[PDB]
Amino acid sequence: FEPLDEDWNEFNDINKIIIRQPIRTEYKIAFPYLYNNLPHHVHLTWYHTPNVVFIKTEDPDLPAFYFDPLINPISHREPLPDDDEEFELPEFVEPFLKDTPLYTDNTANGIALLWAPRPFNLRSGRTRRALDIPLVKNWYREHCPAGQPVKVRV
Amino acid sequence: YLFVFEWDASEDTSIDYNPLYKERHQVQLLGRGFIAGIDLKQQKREQ
Amino acid sequence: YLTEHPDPNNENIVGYNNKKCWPRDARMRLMKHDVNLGRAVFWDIKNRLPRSVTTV
Amino acid sequence: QTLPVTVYEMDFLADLMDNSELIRNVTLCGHLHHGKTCFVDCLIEQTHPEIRKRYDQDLCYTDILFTEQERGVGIKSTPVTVVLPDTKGKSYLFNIMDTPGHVNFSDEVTAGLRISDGVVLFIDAAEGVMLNTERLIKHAVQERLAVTVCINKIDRLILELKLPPTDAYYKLRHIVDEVNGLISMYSTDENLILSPLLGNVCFSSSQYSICFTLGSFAKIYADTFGDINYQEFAKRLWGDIYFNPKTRKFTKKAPTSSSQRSFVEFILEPLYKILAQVVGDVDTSLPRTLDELGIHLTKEELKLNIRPLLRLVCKKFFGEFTGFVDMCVQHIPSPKVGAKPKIEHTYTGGVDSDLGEAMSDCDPDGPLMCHTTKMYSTDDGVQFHAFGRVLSGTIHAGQPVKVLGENYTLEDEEDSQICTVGRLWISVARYHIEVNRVPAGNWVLIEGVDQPIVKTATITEPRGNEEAQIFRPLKFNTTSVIKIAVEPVNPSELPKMLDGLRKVNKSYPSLTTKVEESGEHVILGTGELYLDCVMHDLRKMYSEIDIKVADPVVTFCETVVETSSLKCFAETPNKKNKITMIAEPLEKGLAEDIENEVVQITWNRKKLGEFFQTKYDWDLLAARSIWAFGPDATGPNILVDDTLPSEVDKALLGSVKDSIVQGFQWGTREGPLCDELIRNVKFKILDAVVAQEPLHRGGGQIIPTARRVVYSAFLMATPRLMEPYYFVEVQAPADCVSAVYTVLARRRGHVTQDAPIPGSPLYTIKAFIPAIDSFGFETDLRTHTQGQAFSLSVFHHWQIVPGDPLDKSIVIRPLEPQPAPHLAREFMIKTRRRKGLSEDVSISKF
Amino acid sequence: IGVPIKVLHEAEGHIVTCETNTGEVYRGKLIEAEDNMNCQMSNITVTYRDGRVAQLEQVYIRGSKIRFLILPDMLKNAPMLK
Ligand SMILES: Nc1nc2c(ncn2[C@@H]2O[C@H](COP(=O)(O)OP(=O)(O)OP(=O)(O)O)[C@@H](O)[C@H]2O)c(=O)[nH]1
Ligand SMILES: [Mg+2]
Repeated sequence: FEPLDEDWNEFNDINKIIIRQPIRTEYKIAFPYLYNNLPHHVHLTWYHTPNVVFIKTEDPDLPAFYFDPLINPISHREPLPDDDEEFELPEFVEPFLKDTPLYTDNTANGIALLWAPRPFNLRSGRTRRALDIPLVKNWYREHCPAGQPVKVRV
Repeated sequence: YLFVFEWDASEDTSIDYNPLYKERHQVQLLGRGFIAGIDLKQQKREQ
Repeated sequence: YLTEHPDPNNENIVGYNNKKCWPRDARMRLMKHDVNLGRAVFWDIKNRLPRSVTTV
Repeated sequence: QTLPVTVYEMDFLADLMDNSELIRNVTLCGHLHHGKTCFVDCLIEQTHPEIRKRYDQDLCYTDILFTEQERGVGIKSTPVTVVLPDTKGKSYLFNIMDTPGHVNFSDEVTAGLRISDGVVLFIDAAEGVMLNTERLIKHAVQERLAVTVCINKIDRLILELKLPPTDAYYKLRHIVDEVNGLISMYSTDENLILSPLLGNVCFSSSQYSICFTLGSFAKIYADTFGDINYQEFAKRLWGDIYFNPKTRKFTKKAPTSSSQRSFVEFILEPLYKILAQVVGDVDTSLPRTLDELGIHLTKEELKLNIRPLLRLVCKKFFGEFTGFVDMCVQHIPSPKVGAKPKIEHTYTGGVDSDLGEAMSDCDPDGPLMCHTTKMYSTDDGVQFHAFGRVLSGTIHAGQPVKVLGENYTLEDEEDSQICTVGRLWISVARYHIEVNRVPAGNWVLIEGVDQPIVKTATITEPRGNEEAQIFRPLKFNTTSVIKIAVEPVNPSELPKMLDGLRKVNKSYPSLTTKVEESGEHVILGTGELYLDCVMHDLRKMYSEIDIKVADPVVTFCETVVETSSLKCFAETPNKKNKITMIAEPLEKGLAEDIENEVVQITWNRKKLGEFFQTKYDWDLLAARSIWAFGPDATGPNILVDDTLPSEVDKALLGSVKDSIVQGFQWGTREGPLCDELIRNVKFKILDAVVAQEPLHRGGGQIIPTARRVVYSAFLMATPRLMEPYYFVEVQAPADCVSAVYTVLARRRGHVTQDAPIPGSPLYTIKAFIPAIDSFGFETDLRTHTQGQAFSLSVFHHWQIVPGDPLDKSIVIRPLEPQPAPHLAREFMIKTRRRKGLSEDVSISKF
Repeated sequence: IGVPIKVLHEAEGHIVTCETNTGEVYRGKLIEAEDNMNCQMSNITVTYRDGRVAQLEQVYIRGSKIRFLILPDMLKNAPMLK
């Protein structure tokens, strides 16, 4: 972008400054008030989002809830009362929803659509006129791929 | 501490002589995620 | 100099004429002793001239 | 006054404060972003009908700052006062403090644990135990509070990992076992075993409003089917216990090979089936599932998206959050019962005094004793409000009060003032309820006492209460090492900044502002984001001017390695009395035993000496002759006597040592290298010629003399410098770990531990780094690893800088990163140049 | 369950005074109460029919013999009664 000459003081003495690692521009951008003189119209960015650990399913014949071995194995090894004080439930007591199965055919697809981009994570909405839907916006919005020429980066 | 229809090469950014930033070490995302549009067999070859 | 004209906040740094055509390692470095000495020199020269006769 | 619509009357909350048994003072804490403020949002939605979450955004009802909204992280600990019902239906009054989970704001937790009795630790079920959780378990045990653990984000075990049920049970059991291990490491109490059978561990998911213990879900069974003792049924839903459908019993042996555990069979799999039928089968089999569970919805409610519909189904199913209330009542004491260890721990002068016995009963009338720790700003920033708890008596609006500071003693009576209480509030997050009286046991917001308060204060009565002493200051969990220098842009606007510099010193507990001898204004901090918030709040709220900030540097310290070659003797300028010393370094690990209060002065010379002669194998002539440690509060520098009684009369020596200890305490700070403090040294007095006349034994002769003796003994025994080292934990995917090893290779660091997280595809990297190299480290990782790896860093220890700080033969080229032998000389010369000393110091200077 | 039992559990921890069928008045802090009126109370001032005042520190009253209880006055703003 186009832009929107300092004397030697007691304050900017380079004999007082320890030069160990070079300070860059992204240090000024991530922390706008620590390393910046005259920080006029900066905006405070988002800090951090927790790591979404969603793992994609490649085989439809596998069950929807499965120990996918990208997950690391858990290492294996309390006031438990005795069996003599016999607690007995009434006969009509059941666990909840025992007739329904644990997973169906639409379970893994329903979980995979929960982490879909807009509007594929939705199930209802309004229509949009066809010239207001960019199809290229993510592609130049993400980053530049490696090995591209100069003019494509520009 | 102290007309031209093309774009010129002097307008370029990311000309930085850093070992961390030239090789930015892109992600592959658990061997499951894919970069969109670039060919999937070619992405499985360059992993 | 600091007897008649004290400086509690070191304000004689702001307003010091300095050569901008040279780089910063080339032009005058504004250390506090040197700025106070220059203010003292110019005041001692200014005291010798009556302002009704001539003025610096 | 105007107030939002609340499910209970405010006169009920006004009348409920007068009973000190029905109150709980609870601090919620945990690691960064493990679901604290969202659980507080769920509690506010439970207590308020007109406050609801947006469909796309988090509420953050207790995040009221603009920085807390723009950054997305918690900054300041915020209180709230609510009334909640338990399982059986009894109303309780909760004072809940939301503390920020970031490590650099750990000082915001220490100010929160001074005025509370119980700790609720939130732990992510996906990530498990992290750095700040491990630090807060230690900080909650060492402050002597009861600890309960709530496991948040169990839906990530459902919708993200897609994990089998008994493996998720194994994950939860591993998390609880790690909590029990971290408790048993620090606690001496063997009765602190955490288990869900005791009602001590609660399970929760904050995003979809899920919260249950064993007892609440057993109460759900008792409300669904009936005729079930739910308190007995909840005693057998954890561990290796099995439901046998033949005899209808709970047996520890396997009925079949495919028999699941009772926690999987009764609790966890119905949760999986509810989430599965809501998410995957909303169109086909959801009305049958909702008709079986007994939940009816509107047709307009059935057209919502997946996440608000799942939150609505879990909210209509589980209902009110009674298990959290049951846990915080069963395992956290009332302020009447739990007052005695609080007075024993925090009140100076002991519990055995007259005022300690009066505060030990939480008497709502009598001596008014209050302890204020937090200072809040207004919307205008021109005045502050004090915030604390009422230990004894009832505080009133308009009453004259006596504010006592941290420098107050009964001998001095200097740090005290008489002020007038303007208003009194009880604090909710986004509004404040004004009252005219607050009894004992509650929290209180006081207007009109903010002028003598710096960090903490004690509120007493003006007339009577003559033996009132102050409470202890806040003992923080870390030490701020980052130095930054500030100046104003216009030098004429210097008294404006000096206004704001003493205002941000009030709202920030661990902030340290000072003025150097060269005129530089130095602020101490613990990290980058901390001083970023310091600069934001400072400028935008207290300065409205432009402020120049210098390059950040870390705080250095001084030490020795060898024993001095020659005895160091010096006389007073009265030329009658001489002091001679040899300086030596301490053994490995004793400094930390001083710092962590294992070794203590004030002891009556027996157990003290037996510790030295038992563990570190000190002689009896050496253990019985130690006198003092550090500058000020017990710094790890030690005064030792070696004067034999055959040559030096100890009855005359015992009169001058009251001046020697002042000499040492004032000489062990601002040492001769670069005016800093000492680390890991002992100071051994060998010869002493003591004056006979009392006028030659003045302190003005001998205290700068002993200062010069200290300085000579330090300069002769090969002096070195020490720098702070940070502990770093890196959370990264399976391939970015090598990139982390690549990045840490250039900042003089080393990786100590690389451990796979059980139950998660992420790894943990535990390493050490120099704090002077840790500027921009997080940005380097989050740029080189595409933002995937995340890292947090805390202060850990001190180590010796390589190089000679006295080698004048080394020439230093400016503006260049110097290699390893040049480091100590560069650091020492540049700190002397910055602080304003001479360009060198000599061996024969003192 | 009914409304007065929720009010009885609401008054736990406070000082109530109960009169039973034997004409004896027991005043003190209510510790525990159940669905039925079995009341565990502590620090009890005891008034008999003739007028003797006693100090009994732990009392457990069966709910069958109770005429009535007397509750604190600030329960009119309790949520179940509104
Ligand atoms: N999956 C899931 N995410 C959650 C849950 N609870 C909170 N989160 C999300 O995690 C992120 C952080 O939640 P916060 O409550 O802001 O985290 P925090 O603990 O307040 O962080 P601090 O500011 O350190 O207190 C937000 O996006 C939340 O929506 C939960 O139960 N499940
Ligand atoms: Mg938070």
